[PDB]
Amino acid sequence: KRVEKPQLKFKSPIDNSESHPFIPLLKEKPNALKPLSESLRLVDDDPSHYPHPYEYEIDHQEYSPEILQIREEIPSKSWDDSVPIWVDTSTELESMLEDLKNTKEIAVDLEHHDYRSYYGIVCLMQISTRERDYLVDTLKLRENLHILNEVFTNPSIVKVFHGAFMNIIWLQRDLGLYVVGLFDTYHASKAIGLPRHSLAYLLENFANFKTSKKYQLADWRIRPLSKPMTAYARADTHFLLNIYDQLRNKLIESNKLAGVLYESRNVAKRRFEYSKYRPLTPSSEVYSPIEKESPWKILMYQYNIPPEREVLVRELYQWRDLIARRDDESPRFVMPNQLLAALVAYTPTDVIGVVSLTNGVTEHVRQNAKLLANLIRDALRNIKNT
Repeated sequence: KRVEKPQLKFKSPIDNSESHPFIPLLKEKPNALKPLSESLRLVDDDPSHYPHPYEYEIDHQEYSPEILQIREEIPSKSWDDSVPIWVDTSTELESMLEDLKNTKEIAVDLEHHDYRSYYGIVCLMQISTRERDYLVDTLKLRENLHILNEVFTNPSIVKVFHGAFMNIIWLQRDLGLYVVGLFDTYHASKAIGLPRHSLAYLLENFANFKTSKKYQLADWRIRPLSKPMTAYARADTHFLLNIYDQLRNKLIESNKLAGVLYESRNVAKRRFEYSKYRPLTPSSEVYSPIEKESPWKILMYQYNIPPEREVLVRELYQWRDLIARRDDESPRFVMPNQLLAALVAYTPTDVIGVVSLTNGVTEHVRQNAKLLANLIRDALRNIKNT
């Protein structure tokens, strides 16, 4: 089935130019120890960038006293005692905010899609309280979701994530949301020393819930959500707060709870920045999209491409990236590396040669077949001549 691109309906439209470092979308700072203005000042190269607006809060805000005590475990609600709450209007979101205000702890997760978007888009957000599960349309509510900062940056309310390492970045980038009061069960599992540290492992073992493999590979932009996708999304957070109870208590017992909160604070402090503006020195502290050695080299060796073609290979890499940025698509939607490898290996020099490649071609390659053939012809002419 055809899925229209939801970015088209975004209020602020998508900018892949990377003209300037990432600017936090945050316009209000609840639960502040430091003025937002003082947070929003740019930093000089040392590259230039904005700092984490809640950095001070994460470092110096005090955890809720409840997280500190051994406390008996509160089981997850019976799956069938309730329906997941679908949140896609301004109103439903506001009602949800009021509910979240009344918790001491909540479970959060997201679904992210990167095939039909250059950087990616957050398609769903899952939030569970002790009582209910919420499923939030982050496509339709992109420009509204910031109000959750009231609860997400409230340090007296624990936010439970399993492996928040990327989700922290994505909350920032798309919804302008930050987390103060994070507990990451991934780090908890690690400190405990469990044989596995996946959500799947925890769900099977503390919740007896069997996950089907491959649904986070599904296309989460589609509306409405399929019933299995609804359930698997709900499942991500439905069970997590109990898991937190059990892991927290053992951490308290094992003398390792302080260590997990530190790790969780390091996860929370993670900042979203563009790859051009990435840090000079490698760090788990910052994530940027690209930060490595030139991927064409593997691809030439892998498809056994003659050594003379680095520039052809590199030229295709640049075009694909530029075109992906222009049309707001992943590079693999534009042209999988394997198709790229096919173009370089077989060097078709006319439209028919490009399109009739044994691989078959993508929509972008069909549309730009003449350009691609010209790009290739020049390399063949230039390889001979030069």
